[PDB]
Amino acid sequence: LKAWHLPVAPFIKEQQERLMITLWLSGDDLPPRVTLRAEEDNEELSLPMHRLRQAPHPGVVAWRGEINLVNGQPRRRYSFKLLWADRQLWFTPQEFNRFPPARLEQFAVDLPDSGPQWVADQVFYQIFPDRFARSQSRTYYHHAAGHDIVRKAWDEPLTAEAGGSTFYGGDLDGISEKLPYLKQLGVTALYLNPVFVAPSVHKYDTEDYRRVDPQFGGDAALLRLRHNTQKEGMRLILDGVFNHSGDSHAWFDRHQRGSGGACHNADSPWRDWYNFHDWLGYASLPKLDYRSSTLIDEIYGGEDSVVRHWLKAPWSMDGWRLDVVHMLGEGGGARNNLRHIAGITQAAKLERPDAFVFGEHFGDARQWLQADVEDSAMNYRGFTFPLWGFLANTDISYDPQKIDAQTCMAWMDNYRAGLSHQQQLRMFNQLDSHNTARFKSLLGKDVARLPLAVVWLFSWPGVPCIYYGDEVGVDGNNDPFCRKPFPWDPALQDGDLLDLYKRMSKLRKAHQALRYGGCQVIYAEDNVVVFVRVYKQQRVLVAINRGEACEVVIEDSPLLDVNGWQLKEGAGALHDGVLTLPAISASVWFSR
Amino acid sequence: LKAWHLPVAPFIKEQQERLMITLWLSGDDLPPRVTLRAEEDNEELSLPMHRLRQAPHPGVVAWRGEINLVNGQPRRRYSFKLLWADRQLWFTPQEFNRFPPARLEQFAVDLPDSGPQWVADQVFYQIFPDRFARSQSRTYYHHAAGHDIVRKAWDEPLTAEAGGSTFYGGDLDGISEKLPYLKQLGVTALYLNPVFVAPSVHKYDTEDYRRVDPQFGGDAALLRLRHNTQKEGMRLILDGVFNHSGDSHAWFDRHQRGSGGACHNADSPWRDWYNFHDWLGYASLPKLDYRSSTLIDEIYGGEDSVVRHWLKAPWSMDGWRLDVVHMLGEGGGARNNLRHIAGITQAAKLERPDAFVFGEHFGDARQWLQADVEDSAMNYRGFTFPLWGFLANTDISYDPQKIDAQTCMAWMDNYRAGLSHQQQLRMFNQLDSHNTARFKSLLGKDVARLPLAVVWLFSWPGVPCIYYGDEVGVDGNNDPFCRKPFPWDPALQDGDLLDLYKRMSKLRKAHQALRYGGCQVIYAEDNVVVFVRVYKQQRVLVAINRGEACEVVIEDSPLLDVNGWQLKEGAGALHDGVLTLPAISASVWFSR
Repeated sequence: LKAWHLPVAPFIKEQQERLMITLWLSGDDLPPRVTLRAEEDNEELSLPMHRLRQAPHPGVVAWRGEINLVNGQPRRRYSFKLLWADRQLWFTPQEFNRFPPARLEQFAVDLPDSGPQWVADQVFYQIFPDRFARSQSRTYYHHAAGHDIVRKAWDEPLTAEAGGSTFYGGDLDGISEKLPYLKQLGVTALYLNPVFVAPSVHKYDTEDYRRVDPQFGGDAALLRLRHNTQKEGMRLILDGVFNHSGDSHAWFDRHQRGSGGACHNADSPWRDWYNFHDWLGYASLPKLDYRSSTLIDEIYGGEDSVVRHWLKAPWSMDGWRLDVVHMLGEGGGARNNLRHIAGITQAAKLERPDAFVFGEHFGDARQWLQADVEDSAMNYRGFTFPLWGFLANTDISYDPQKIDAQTCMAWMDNYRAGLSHQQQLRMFNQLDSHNTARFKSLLGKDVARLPLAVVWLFSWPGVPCIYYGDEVGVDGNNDPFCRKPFPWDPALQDGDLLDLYKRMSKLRKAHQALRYGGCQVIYAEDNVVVFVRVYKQQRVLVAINRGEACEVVIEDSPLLDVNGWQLKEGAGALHDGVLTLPAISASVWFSR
Repeated sequence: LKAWHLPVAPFIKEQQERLMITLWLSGDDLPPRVTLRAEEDNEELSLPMHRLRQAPHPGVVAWRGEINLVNGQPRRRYSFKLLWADRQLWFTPQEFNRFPPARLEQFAVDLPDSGPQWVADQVFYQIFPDRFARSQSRTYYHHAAGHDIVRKAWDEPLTAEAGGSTFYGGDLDGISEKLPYLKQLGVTALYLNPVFVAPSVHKYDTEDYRRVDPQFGGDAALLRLRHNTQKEGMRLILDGVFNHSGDSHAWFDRHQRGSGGACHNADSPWRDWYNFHDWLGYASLPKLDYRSSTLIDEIYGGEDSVVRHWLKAPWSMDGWRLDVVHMLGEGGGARNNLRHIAGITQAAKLERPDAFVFGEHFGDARQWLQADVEDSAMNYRGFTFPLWGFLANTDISYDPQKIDAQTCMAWMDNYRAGLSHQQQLRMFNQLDSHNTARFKSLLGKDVARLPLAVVWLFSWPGVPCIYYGDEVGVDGNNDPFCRKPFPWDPALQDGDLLDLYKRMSKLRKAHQALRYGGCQVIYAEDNVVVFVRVYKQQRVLVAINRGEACEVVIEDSPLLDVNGWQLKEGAGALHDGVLTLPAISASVWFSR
């Protein structure tokens, strides 16, 4: 028995106020009945399906039913109940199921889709401002550190000493001046590490949420960057650090810069915004207690709360990346975390309907996402760590990892199963960031697998994000060594890798299936993954081989039943259902 | 490689402000390291484990770590990360996992447990009042029906005609007078179908939430029932119907009994409590719109809201069973359903800390339960439907079902995995109710399997509930035929089945493991399920065989490493790791 369904055309079709669902079957003992199990206001429905007279592909039977769109919540969950005289069988995002699937792991499609529909069209670039680029025009005491800040020149090797107080001096006009490079790279969107006033070099120790830090060029340099990105048709996302403030913030004020700080005044106007508690034992980052209704008003509840402030004119940012999104809450811990993250997102959409709000989740984010308290997550669990395992033999803890393609794809498809198709397309996929080792370093001896990850990064459902300098081969161990200054000297740049990034953003820009398509894994065994993106009549086929050269047979699939295959990247070759794959390669084909 | 862990003594032990966790391993290639992966405020922790010098059982290595209880939310989630030089492996509630388990399918234990700790000690009995018993002392027009109500005598066969308007005349004093029978049966707790003023016989079409219906004996008969249950040390749960009112309710008033009803007055004081919408097309049950802040105040927000009213003196009920818990919400559908169900539960605990609030869930309730918006669910997905499938070859839709023991237990263990141990113990398990066919009828030709379900009902983690008359062999198809009058004539009673129920409540009352224990499935193949309940040093072993007689080998398990086994029910025999099981039997052993 075989089945196929993806939550996208040609399997679904919205028509007037109905959602038509089509299922494909093939095999020797087909169910005489099939029920469309679909949810309407959490109530499970048994919707009849009827056989289509016309076979869509050789040897394949189509069944068709409809969901009524006039009622029910926007998220349409559904799966397929196959019925014989004596037994049943479920068809799900995770293949066949002998017992009923989890309600929250069915196919799902958001109609109407109220999410940020622009995210799927983007290519994101993450910038640690101090380390990217100095503008052409181009010291104090760090109280949380034990010393004055250190200023190095752009060519000085990074060291472990005073990592959080060493400034190489990149700024926001330097990003503006580098916009032509980013457009050449294919970037359409920037995510910036924190830029607000804060004594550290990374600036997650926020002192003033209302003012850009002078060291990066100040308010005027951020306004300019907003003007220039808008002019280049580029999106801008700022780092939203709301779980905790900095201890030099006027609200807390460990160092007595004022007289009303909460750290040294039981009568402080902000005494209740704190607990007398931080972010895992770090005295420079006192945690904010969202039990206080005035704190809620200051961060998101109020009209000029911080979340909304940087979203309305003149700042008009396109959204927020939420630092430590999972621990934010009341009473010193995560109590009522979900409610508050929803509040933040809700306030953002109030100020800007298409605001993109996504959270940093190193863990399993499905509960946040499955309750719509945010649009997306930095997809470490659904994308990054599977690749660290399959390609790099390691994980978040730098514990060894021995997973084959079956496990890797079970892992990846299991995670997506909890997500609607619209959610899957705007998941924030990346290979590393300011918080991790450079993926290139993590490969160790298998660094030649790095182009494979780059191709995968652009073809797996979700929006891709480059950590600055990945494109030119920057490496380094974890924080502080993953924040090397960007090498603008092309002699210190991997030009081939740079061109791979450039072409992948071109493929993605060229082909709707890489931006809007469903995704069906087609072969996953040992060293070889093969999946296809699928959208209307177009198909994009992707074949990844992490090991020695090999040949792999590809059974006839009605998904792969096209005119022909145009090779667009990589050295693989497909002929008569035979994939010839060179060692350590990735290939992409379009359908003709 | 083998592993064992249950979220209960002897594997866990609370000590000062630490939660000690012990893992058992056995095999040829044991990991030299094991990490306790445990969550603290959603942040994943890697807690070292250390090998215990003393082997707990032959051939078995124990690892021990600790969770710090002083911080973090009350629900302590955790799993086990096994580490070799080159690879890792996860040990979970669902066995080994090659990729990381879902955060919400780890082991979990609520410390402190703020739930209703009495629920686990209970045996529940569900009564459809009109059909249970008439008190010794012992017609109008039904506007939603098309006719006057019909009154039949206790011996008249039930018919499909006017099912919702036919009254056999049972009342609440009749329950009071039958308390000795229920105590003899082993019942400690009653769940009553709706009793408030309503024209129908089932009374889910509520007309007045503040008054008991005269037909059942009125307010005074419910007060008496509250007095008598309290006197007998029995708990009382009323049916909470808050998704919708009745169309004869003063708020709606389809039949113009007043002048300010919302049905025929745009200016009605309750116009916004409705939508101009019901419960799936039924005109007698107009759905309540929880967008209205005054409605929220009337049902649960206010001090004398309905939810709280029947919980404070003189009514002092022990909680609420929530009818249609999954569809309640705003704007005519389920919008913001989770928030409102939490509000209901929250208001209940405000009035009574140990209030039991659980919802009728015919579907997958894990999202409600995993966010603590209710204490428990009528466990159709985790208990009832697995047994309808494995034992009765059918399901909610009366579609055929061909599942073996492997699938049945995968199904049951998968569902529990999403639930903490405390949640699992108070899940509301039953075999049928007013909304379903009688389980006895559902067995068709395999009715001899019925004692198997009864034993299972009392030994699977969760609180068991008898639908009135199941104990004496009542059968019948679905509504209206599942509401036969109870046969008090012992000549029309299955006395053997009655005695099976009586002994099972005795076993459960006798043995802590049947009320507080973990549960490990030990063998599950074809016709045979074998699981053990586990608590401190005691073990209760349960062996179910739905088919012909057979023998089954039971590998040595350190869980089954006890002095000896005392057979307490059934005709099975265990000797030298050999289970001899008679056809269509269930057996229970205690450890000596």
